[PDB]
Amino acid sequence: GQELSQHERYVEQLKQALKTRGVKVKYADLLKFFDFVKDTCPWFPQEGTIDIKRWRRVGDCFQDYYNTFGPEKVPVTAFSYWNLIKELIDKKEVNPQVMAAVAQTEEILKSNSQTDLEHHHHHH
Repeated sequence: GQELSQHERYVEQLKQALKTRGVKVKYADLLKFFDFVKDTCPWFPQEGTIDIKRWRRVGDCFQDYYNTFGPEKVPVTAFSYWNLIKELIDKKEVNPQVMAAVAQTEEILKSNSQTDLEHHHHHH
């Protein structure tokens, strides 16, 4: 939704918080970096949050196909992204996306309809 503003910040921020690691931020970077994730939007196409598990999926999927092209350049800077993002989530001040993201884990017995044990139960 309107939260889209988050991306605008993430792009400028993440890139900034990156330069600190010794990285560079060029316009050509937005075209590729933006088009890269946008491809499969691994950041959760629903909430658009950060995901470590999914991140690996896109990482191996891109690295695998990219490798087939026997690339010599193989930019290592990508290593910094994983390291930064890895700890980036640790932040609790993450946009509300936290509540919409938590969707990752849900009570298997939230309702009676659930096959598992009902939400309400009694025991001696």
